[PDB]
Amino acid sequence: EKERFRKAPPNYAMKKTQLLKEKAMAEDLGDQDKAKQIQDQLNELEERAEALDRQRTKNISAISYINQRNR
Amino acid sequence: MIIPVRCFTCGKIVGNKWEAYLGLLQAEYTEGDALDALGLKRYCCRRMLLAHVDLIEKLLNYAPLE
Amino acid sequence: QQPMIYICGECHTENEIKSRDPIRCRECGYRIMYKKRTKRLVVFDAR
Amino acid sequence: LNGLTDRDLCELNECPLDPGGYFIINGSEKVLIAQEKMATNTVYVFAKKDSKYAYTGEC
Amino acid sequence: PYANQPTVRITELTDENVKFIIENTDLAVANSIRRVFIAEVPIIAIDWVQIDANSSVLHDEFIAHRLGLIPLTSDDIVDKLQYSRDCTCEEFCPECSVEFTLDVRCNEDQTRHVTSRDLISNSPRVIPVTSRQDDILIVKLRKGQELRLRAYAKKGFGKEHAKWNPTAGVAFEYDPDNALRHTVYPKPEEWPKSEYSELDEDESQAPYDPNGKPERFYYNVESCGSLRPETIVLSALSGLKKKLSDLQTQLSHEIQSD
Amino acid sequence: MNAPPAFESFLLFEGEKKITINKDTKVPNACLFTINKEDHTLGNIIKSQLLKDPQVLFAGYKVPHPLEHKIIIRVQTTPDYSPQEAFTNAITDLISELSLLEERFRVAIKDKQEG
Ligand SMILES: [Zn+2]
Ligand SMILES: [Zn+2]
Ligand SMILES: [Zn+2]
Repeated sequence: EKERFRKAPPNYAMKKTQLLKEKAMAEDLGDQDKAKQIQDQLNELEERAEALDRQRTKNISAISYINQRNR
Repeated sequence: MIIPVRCFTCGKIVGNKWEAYLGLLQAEYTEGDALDALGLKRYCCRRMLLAHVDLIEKLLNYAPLE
Repeated sequence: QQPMIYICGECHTENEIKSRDPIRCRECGYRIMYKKRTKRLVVFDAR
Repeated sequence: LNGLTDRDLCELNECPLDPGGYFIINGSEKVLIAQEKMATNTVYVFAKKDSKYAYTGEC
Repeated sequence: PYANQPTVRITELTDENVKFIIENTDLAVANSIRRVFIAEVPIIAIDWVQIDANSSVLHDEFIAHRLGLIPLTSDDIVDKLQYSRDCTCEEFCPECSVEFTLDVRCNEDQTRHVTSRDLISNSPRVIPVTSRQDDILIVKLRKGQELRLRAYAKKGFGKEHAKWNPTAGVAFEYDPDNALRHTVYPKPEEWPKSEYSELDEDESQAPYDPNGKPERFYYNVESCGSLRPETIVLSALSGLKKKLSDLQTQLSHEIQSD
Repeated sequence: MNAPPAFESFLLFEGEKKITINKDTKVPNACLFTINKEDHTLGNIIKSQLLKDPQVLFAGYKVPHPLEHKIIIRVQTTPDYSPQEAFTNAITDLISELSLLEERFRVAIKDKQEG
């Protein structure tokens, strides 16, 4: 009942949710179900990337920039 | 894992320079020039900015919540 | 009146687990959970 | 963790630096040491002296 | 059968280090003053940290360790406070200690840089080196973590621990030209000239001098930021004088008792 | 686990004397001064100051063991000059020299600032 209304991505199960979606898409032989699962996985990946960018906007990104320019 | 507060050998504060060192290296300066631009004369204090490995970032990647 | 609060594994959500009860989170449902820091006088000497 | 980005690895309480390739039995990292032996289907002609034979064609 | 009349001359006075020269004194006195500069110099520092909630990634003791190395300015407070060991009360009294507090919790999405600026001190003059140049980075927090604690500072000297070591590095040097032959160079031409060397670029080292005592000791006391350099020198001289006075008093009592 | 604390290097323990005099028996007018909770800082200057005095025939300290905080100073003067007064005079003149050095350094500093 809690997970019914509570949306899935929050918060640490992003990787687990993506793996479950990928497994469901692989298991489902249908076309519409596979497309929907693929779209959901892509949306989850984009959301995770945006969240990481927001969190890694400073320091975590500048360090990568300095490392690449130094190499 | 994190930049120390003072140089083991000398004792000069070096903790308040890691961010400045990264900024100077990013802008245009090189290492050999940035070190003396920050004010590090003795070679004992220069290892803290050259040898130090910044592992706190990888640790922060494992955020507990959200 | 201390029900031995715990912290979930992945949810990091507080849970009240008492004796003779299964070890699971109030939501989702996992099997891993850690304890909370003691309430004692944790005093160190910056030496 | 087959071809998984470092993001998920970090989110799954793992690191991308772990070489991997080790079994997990009862929560213990088990590794298989590569044992070496004599190559099969190859003829070896030794000369054991502490015996009655001058030469031995093992295969 | 008495002491000597040393002379002093400052060559460079700044707010980070001093280069003075001491002439007409024995080597033992110079070396002793150096060792006092490093070890026996009263200064305030963090020595009692009470951590209430530390959700950071580092160890619980790591925070206390880093806080112990953060210098604290004590230009006019170290001389007033008394050693906690010799206090005549209970709990860290403000008359013999200085209280600190740190309460930071990363709420926004970006990562926090908990610097020394977060140490909110109760006293105005006892603050980390942030008056007048980044601040000493303590730890890095991420969204969801926190670091609440309060610590107290007390007076101590380097002989007890390195936290009470004001001087960064003392450059003690005497007799730049190897005149007293205290060191024998196998190949003098291969060595560079000292900064204080008066010898020309032709000759490698000054000639031998049989009847010659060490004088003209050069100093380069470099303050870490807590105490001013000249203040470090004055405190060291006063402390050494106090140690000699106490030793003399004890000796007089011992002789009288016999 | 058995590491000694850091206060046992300078702080006196209950019952331990800061200084003890002990006369030697091998030669006349020779006493060994044993100091507790001190290091080379407080013995080398005294050794040199005694060396300056011509009436002191012998003067030198040591550290019985680095981990132990203790130093023994052996002094031997001429028969008409006891070593106790020699030690007292060495300390007195050394203190005077340090005070004068402090005053000169202070005046030099105050003149250096804008002058
Ligand atoms: Zn150094
Ligand atoms: Zn659960
Ligand atoms: Zn008090």
